[PDB]
Amino acid sequence: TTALVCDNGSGLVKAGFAGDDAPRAVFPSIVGRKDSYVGDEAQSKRGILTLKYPIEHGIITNWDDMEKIWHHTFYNELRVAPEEHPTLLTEAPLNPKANREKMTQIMFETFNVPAMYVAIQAVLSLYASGRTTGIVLDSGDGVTHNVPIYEGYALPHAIMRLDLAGRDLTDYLMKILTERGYSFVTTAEREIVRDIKEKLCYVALDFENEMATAASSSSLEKSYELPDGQVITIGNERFRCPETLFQPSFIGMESAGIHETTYNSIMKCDIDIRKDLYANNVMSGGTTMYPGIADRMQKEITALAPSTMKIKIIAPPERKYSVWIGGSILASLSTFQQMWITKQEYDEAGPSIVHRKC
Amino acid sequence: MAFIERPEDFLKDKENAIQWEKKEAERVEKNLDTLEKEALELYKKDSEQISNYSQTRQYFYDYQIESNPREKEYKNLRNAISKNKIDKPINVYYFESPEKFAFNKEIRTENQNEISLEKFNELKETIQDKLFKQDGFKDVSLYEPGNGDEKPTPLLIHLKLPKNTGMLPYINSNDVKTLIEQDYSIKIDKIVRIVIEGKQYIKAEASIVNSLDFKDDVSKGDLWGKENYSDWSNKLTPNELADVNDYMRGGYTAINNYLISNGPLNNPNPELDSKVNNIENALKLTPIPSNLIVYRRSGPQEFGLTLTSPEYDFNKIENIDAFKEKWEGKVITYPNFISTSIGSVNMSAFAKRKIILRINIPKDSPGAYLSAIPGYAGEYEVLLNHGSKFKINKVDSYKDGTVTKLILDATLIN
Ligand SMILES: *[C@H]1O[C@H](COP(=O)(O)OP(=O)(O)OC[C@H]2O[C@@H](n3cnc4c(N)ncnc43)[C@H](O)[C@@H]2O)[C@@H](O)[C@H]1O
Ligand SMILES: Nc1ncnc2c1ncn2[C@@H]1O[C@H](COP(=O)(O)OP(=O)(O)OP(=O)(O)O)[C@@H](O)[C@H]1O
Ligand SMILES: C/C1=C/C(=O)O[C@@H]2C[C@@H](CC[C@H](C)/C=C/C=C/CC1)O[C@@](O)([C@@H]1CSC(=O)N1)C2
Ligand SMILES: [Ca+2]
Repeated sequence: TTALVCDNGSGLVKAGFAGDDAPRAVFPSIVGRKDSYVGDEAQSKRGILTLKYPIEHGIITNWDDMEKIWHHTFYNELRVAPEEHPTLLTEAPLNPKANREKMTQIMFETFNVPAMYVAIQAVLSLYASGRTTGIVLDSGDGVTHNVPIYEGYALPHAIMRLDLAGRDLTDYLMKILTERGYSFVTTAEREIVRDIKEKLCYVALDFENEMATAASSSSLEKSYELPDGQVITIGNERFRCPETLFQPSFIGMESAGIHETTYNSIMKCDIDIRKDLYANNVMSGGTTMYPGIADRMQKEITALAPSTMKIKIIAPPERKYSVWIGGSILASLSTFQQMWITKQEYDEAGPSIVHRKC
Repeated sequence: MAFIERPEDFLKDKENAIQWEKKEAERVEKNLDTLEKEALELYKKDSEQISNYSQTRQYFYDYQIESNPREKEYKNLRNAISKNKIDKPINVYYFESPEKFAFNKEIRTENQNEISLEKFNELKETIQDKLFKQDGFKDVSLYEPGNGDEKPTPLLIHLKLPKNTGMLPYINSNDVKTLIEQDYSIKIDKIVRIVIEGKQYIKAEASIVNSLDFKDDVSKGDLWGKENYSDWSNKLTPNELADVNDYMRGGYTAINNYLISNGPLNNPNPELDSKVNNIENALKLTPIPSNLIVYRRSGPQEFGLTLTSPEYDFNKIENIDAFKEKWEGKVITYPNFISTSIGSVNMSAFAKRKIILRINIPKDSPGAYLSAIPGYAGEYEVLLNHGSKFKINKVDSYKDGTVTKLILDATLIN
């Protein structure tokens, strides 16, 4: 009778109970390749094994491995029986229909849940801040999206994707630290550099200015203690790393940066709602956590929009879990209870019941 | 004296051509609303720029295209031309710069009267076995220029236009003119050396090849794709349907890096070999049902460059020269499967890519509109078979903001 919320991401699964204000479990979205290995316990047995990520750029690409993630979620992380709980799953913006159907089939036929639902991640994030209209920038470990939403409805023709997110930033930071004279190359070293990224990076308001400053000050230099006790120094790499989001050319990508995808997304929407979107730019996901990202987005969008436009970037402190929080609120709503797809409805209509959405 | 039905080619009958086209202008003026007339009048005042806009308008973001005020003129003049379709073929005449057909040197100087034999064979070797894509507004003549006519280049195009070709005869000051919007590729069937008023000219006997080119009209394109490939994932044997989806959902990287590395010869692999075979025959299932133009914004490394290569800076003219010298007129092979789109518009994911491959695909080539599958990553995508070969007919350049980008007019030769 307590509903479960499972927010399955490229890097992390966030899972818990509807009604809670935070996920009780957050663990890596990895499988080792129940003798087979998942989650935190698959990292240290790699191994006669290497790590596999079943979700790539927000999309489930291996269903066998995803069943193991989900098994691990129910039995090892939450310690519940799936037969006893309605289960809210999250999906990427523009997740293919057949993918949605397969998630539904697995929940009912493999796991035997009494009911379930698939929600769009960006929409939940928006709901978490009590909004039903706005443009979400959702940036995680594997993918980033702009999703404009109007009165609860995602507008799919205006959704902008970038296959550039947290992991690319980590990997880029590895390279430029290595160019500094360090050596960060192994899988373990990638985790360390991820931790450095999460603790010391930031987005410059003016990148070219901040690069000039870097050659002068050391008020930008910061240090970091490695597990073996070597203390390393990091300088202009602090802000060159997340600068990649605004300049994907830093990692050899020729896509629009996130300010430009935000603007593009708004321009693909009906002229009459564009001011609503400009005034409700909402950020979510771990890769939006950089100090300074909101100010920089404000400035970049201002440079692109009409001089009379009112622009507001909303970046809540909780935004690293706002998808999950959104799902927890949603699944608890009285008006949502009629929306669950029950097992009987699945029996009656099959996987394609997800598109009618009961 | 004139027959009471026009010929298909007025030849040197300048006098009947002009009088006939003068009456046609007068008839056609009765079918234009004032927006069309206004568009015509604007064209007489500002020809070069309106024509230039009509050649490259389709390469920008859908929202940039739509916000551009030059669209009104483009759309209304296009409509004026489209109204007036000829009920049988007609041949036309106009001069063209040789670099238009990728011959990037003078045939002869305007002071020379004669054209060398080697010049002639070099032109012929450059411009044959080639389909050259044409776009935009052009003024053409219904008669062959003669003594006293303006002759700005040594290259005369003598082009046959088929039935249902839109043509707009009109008057400008004291000249009778004829306006078309080019929307086809031309085949130079034969060149011959003629003389007019004491100078040698090349005369190109040319005809047209039609192809579906959706340009920025991705909705029409997508309608066309869906209504041609709806059945398509029904007709796949289950073994093919998996490998396709595997490819589609990130498998392409493994499969294509395998092909590019000559895996099947070097370190062969039977599993994904059957995958290449299955995807291929899946592409043979509903072959491309019309001649079709598709677009691909290419990564610089498809052409031996990187983001940081100084020769990827096409704002510098010599880098464009160098690129032409390397690639124009060459055939090019993709050991991998390759993705293309029905749409010409720029997109967020490739917004900064500088090299656009604009490909002619003959009817019945292997390929499929993969974007007839609901929710596929590729935007309006057409997938072409591994080992495809493309002849690069011609390289053009245009300005996207301050950045110079290239359009490679190319043909799938299998
Ligand atoms: C949105 O964006 C991605 C991928 O878009 P692409 O179509 O560029 O991906 P590709 O796999 O086509 O490009 C792979 C990279 O390798 C280069 N490439 C491709 N083919 C060759 C050959 N034959 N030789 C040398 N290099 C090649 C490309 O330049 C590119 O850098 C997808 O999700 C879309 O939906
Ligand atoms: N304080 C921080 N600063 C910068 N990056 C962070 C911070 N905290 C987490 N991250 C990054 O955010 C990413 C994880 O965020 P999240 O869980 O939203 O992504 P995901 O849902 O796993 O992936 P995706 O949404 O792309 O499928 C990781 O790359 C992580 O390094
Ligand atoms: C605190 C934490 C955050 C996190 O997001 O981890 C996720 C999951 C992780 C899985 C692989 C490793 C060995 C197993 C780790 C257990 C990790 C908990 C790690 O691979 C990431 O690190 C990648 C690589 S580096 C980066 O930028 N993304 C993202
Ligand atoms: Ca996520």
